[PDB]
Amino acid sequence: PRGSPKVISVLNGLLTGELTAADQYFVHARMLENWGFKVLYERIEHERHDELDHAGLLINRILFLEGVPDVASRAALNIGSDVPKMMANDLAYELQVVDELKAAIALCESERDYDTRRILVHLLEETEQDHVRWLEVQVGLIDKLGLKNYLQSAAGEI
Amino acid sequence: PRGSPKVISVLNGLLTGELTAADQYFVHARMLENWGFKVLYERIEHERHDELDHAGLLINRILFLEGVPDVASRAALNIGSDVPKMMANDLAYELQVVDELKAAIALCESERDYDTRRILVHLLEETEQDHVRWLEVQVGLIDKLGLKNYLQSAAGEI
Amino acid sequence: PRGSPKVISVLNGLLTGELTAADQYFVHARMLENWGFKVLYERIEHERHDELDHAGLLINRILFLEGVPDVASRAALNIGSDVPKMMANDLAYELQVVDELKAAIALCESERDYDTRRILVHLLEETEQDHVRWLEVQVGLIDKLGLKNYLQSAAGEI
Amino acid sequence: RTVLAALNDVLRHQLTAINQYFLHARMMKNWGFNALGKHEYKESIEEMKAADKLIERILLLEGLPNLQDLGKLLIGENVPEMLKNDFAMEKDAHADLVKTIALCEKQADYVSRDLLSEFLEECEERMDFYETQLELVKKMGEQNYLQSAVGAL
Amino acid sequence: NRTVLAALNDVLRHQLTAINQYFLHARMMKNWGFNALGKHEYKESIEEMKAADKLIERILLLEGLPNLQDLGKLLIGENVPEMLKNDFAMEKDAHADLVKTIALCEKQADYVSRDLLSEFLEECEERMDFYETQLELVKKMGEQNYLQSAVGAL
Amino acid sequence: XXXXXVXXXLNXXLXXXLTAXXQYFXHARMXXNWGFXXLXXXXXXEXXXEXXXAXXLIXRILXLEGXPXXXXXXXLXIGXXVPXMXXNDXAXEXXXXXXLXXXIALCEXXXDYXXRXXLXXXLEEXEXXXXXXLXVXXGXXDXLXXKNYLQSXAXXX
Amino acid sequence: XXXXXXVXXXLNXXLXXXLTAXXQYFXHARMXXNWGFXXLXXXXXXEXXXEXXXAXXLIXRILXLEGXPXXXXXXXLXIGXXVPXMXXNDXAXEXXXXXXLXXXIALCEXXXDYXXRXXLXXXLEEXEXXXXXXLXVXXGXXDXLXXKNYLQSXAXXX
Ligand code: HEM
Ligand SMILES: [Fe+3]
Ligand SMILES: [Fe+3]
Ligand SMILES: [Fe+3]
Ligand SMILES: [Fe+3]
Ligand SMILES: [Fe+3]
Ligand SMILES: [Fe+3]
Repeated sequence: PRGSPKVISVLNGLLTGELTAADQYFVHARMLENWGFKVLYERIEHERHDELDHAGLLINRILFLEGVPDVASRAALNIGSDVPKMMANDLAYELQVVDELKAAIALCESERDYDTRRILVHLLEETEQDHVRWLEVQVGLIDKLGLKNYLQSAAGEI
Repeated sequence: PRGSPKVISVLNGLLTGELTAADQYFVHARMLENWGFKVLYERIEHERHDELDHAGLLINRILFLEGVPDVASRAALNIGSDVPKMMANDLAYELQVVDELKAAIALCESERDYDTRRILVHLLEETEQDHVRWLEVQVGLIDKLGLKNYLQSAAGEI
Repeated sequence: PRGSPKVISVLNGLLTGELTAADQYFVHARMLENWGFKVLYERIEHERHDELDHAGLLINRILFLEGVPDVASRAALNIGSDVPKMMANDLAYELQVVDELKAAIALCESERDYDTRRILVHLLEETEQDHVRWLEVQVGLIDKLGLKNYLQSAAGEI
Repeated sequence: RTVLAALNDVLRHQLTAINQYFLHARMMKNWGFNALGKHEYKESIEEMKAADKLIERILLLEGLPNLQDLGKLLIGENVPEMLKNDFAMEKDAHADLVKTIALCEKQADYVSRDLLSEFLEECEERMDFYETQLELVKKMGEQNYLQSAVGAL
Repeated sequence: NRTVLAALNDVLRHQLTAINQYFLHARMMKNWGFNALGKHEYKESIEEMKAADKLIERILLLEGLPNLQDLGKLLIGENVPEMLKNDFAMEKDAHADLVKTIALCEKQADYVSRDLLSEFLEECEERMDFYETQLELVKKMGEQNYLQSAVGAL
Repeated sequence: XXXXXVXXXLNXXLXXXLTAXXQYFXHARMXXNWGFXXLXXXXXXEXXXEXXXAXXLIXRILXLEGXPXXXXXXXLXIGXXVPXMXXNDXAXEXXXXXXLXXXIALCEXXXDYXXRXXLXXXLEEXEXXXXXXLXVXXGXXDXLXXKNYLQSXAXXX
Repeated sequence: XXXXXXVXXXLNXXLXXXLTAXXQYFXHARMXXNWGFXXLXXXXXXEXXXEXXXAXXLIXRILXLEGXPXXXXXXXLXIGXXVPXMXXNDXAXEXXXXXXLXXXIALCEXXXDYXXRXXLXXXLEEXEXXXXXXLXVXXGXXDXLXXKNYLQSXAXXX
């Protein structure tokens, strides 16, 4: 089942976005582990695994549509110096991913191909709830708990 | 524990190599699954998970030495069009990885930095035994079984 | 299996260093238990037991090489007054132990005594990961969490 | 008929309490306060079970439960505000329930009275919990109380 | 978007009214002794409250204010056939509102809430089918036989 | 190898079985849509059994080096009411049993005894598991009353 | 209920398609078992059962829309005389079905029938992934493997 060249290009943009997200989440999780924030490292590593799964689903969809999937392309990373900066960067990138996802879903609706719309809606749901929601929750928690208390909770057990 | 700039640089080169390898095996496994070569797909997925573990170890070592992991950089990718081409490309990339790992181990021994040398020796062990051995055996088996018999073996259950 | 006398001498120096580390860690663990910091108490008690295990490894190697262990001799104890001072003192002693271990590993390489080099690399890994990494994490967590929150985490259940 | 009207008013308050507790719990989970959100979810569920018992009692009395009406919802913008709003709603609950229990005793009606008495027991327990929560906020600081209300990250 | 939040609040109000109506109908079915029909109505109520939980979480995640204050007109039946008819009519109104809201959410390219409302619409259509079938069964097999079936175990 | 007459008879019986499967499918879905759940489960099980029988027949036709015509399907008598469905199923089953008896006689004449054994198994199923049950159902709709029978067919609410 | 005439007609068309597919896979699985290709017959039979289930869902939906399920009509079967012809015909039928499904999904969205659209999206996903993909991969395997090797794999255990 050949896909539209526009659908393939938008799926390649989504794939490079998801690969960049996985790479940035990898770096952030490993930095959190280095600083000793154990529970934050667990959560961010699980999010990285989810992003690898998202990239795999996207590349399977691209190959199914007989389009060559580009994974060499990587977007510029936003590595934060401290925990609040890292989570602000993660929230910003997840919002950009959400916007690109919504554009791709609209394109899939226009181009009459609906299995890609289904997988992209699944990806959008995961990005909005599993990733975006947790990040905005944590930014609000930094605001409310305070930096010292939030880092105490993130460190977990010493 | 401050890390020497040369060890940090060679660790970053090896990290770029392992991340490019992870992307290459990920793509190769996905198109192998697309072609119905489920046995090869499963083995290459396992290999790409091992590559992810290797990248994680390298990033942990870089962070411990107070270095900045250049995770945004990705080397050139060689993507095959058929199973023998993937085997040859993976083999060539693995020989490059072995050469770079050997040079990095030599530098680590020369520069008094022994824990990184042990980590890199472990990486070299896994690279030559789990990856290079399998790919050399794979090229030989394609030669000996023939393309059709080897592809039947790779397909497995249909 | 009589070895190089210089290898025996550096092994004796390392054994004295580990014995002094065990003494200092014993005092620090008991002080942490006295102040009510149970989490730190458990971690430091386990670290003291690990120092005893490393001393056992070193003494077994020394006796194997037909050498008289220098167990009577001890280094000066850098005993802290509050928790940050105790952690900083432990970290400084462990860094010095790491430097001594690196010198001894280099000497063992120079004398073609590879089994002692193997045990010294094992000790160096355990000192640079199970001890130094945790101590620098604790110092950073004191800085980030603040002293009051860090001490609350250290105390645990009350 | 007076006992039925009093029971309907108690039911209206209990429905309002259900709505307020559930909305507060959902807001707390939206903000990330998992322990506080879980406790408020449990409190809403207990009030749902209480409303179930009271609807059973009203129907047993051959009355018509008034599930249409609902009291005003005191919705808080931050956690201490929702704590005190829950406390104020529970105080109104306690006053109305005491009046209802006295009325039920006067009318020689005793089964709905022991139902209202157990309802008053849970209501006073919740009143104590919320007053204690407010005093705890004051005692440990809002930052520490919010850290505890978050629970595990 | 403001219109999407208003539509979500309207669907939430419909769901809360349905929750109240279904629970009341279950309670009077159990009061009359219709244990099986009462159990089904209780389960339907619980599912509508789980749906309202999902909708409230969606409204909050959109940085909006859920309106749990409002409630529609409860249609309360004097007997079991009237209960089923009222439930079906309320589901009719809810389904029309759901279809319009799904169209609106599709128009504004807000797809997560559209998927949640698609789930809600699937359950609502199943409820339509169940209540229409129950009324048709009443007509086919007689009110007395249907009431005996609703009782189940005496 | 298999005779032309025998293969034709088998194809006829197969067309019959496929039509019956489609009819049972339709009726089970309508009975489920109407709320009769017990009757629906019974008819669905019956449709599955019909599918199994058709499978056996196709396997037989293919073993006899023939061509199983599944493209064809006979006239389909659908019911509007449960009694109508029951009567239609019974009629179809009676016709099927008649054709089966004819086919068994033909297979005996052509000395195709394995095929005859299969057809005898099929006739036993169509006479016991189907025709008997449907005759019983019609009798019960007559004796219980339409309302009582539909209440029984509805199962539990 | 009170489904649109156009929606009901499209559903009836999709149903005719599903029933024809059921019959075709039935025939094909039986002669695949007859030829000794058990490992292929099992898959074909499972797919036929899946087709039966799909048609059931379709009929249930048509009945819930107050329509008359046309289960009488049937298209022109395409029975293969050899496994390659079999798989090719299956692929062709599934592609035609996917086209019809996309058209029906577009109609269901246009007429604001979202539940039927959900059902059809499920059916289209199943037909694109579980069927069309498998048939395409089989047609590719019976070309990369060769007819002989592929039939040996399809026969499974002798
Ligand atoms: C207005 C009158 C209501 C009554 C009489 C009522 C009653 C009940 C009852 C009896 C339960 C069973 C709990 C258990 O057995 O564990 C329950 C659970 C629940 N209720 Fe309510 N409820 C009402 C309103 C609501 C509302 C408005 C919501 C949400 C907006 C809601 C959300 C829930 C949820 C999520 C559960 C848990 C479901 C489960 O555990 O399976 N309820 N309620
Ligand atoms: Fe993602
Ligand atoms: Fe690697
Ligand atoms: Fe030591
Ligand atoms: Fe604190
Ligand atoms: Fe009866
Ligand atoms: Fe072979």
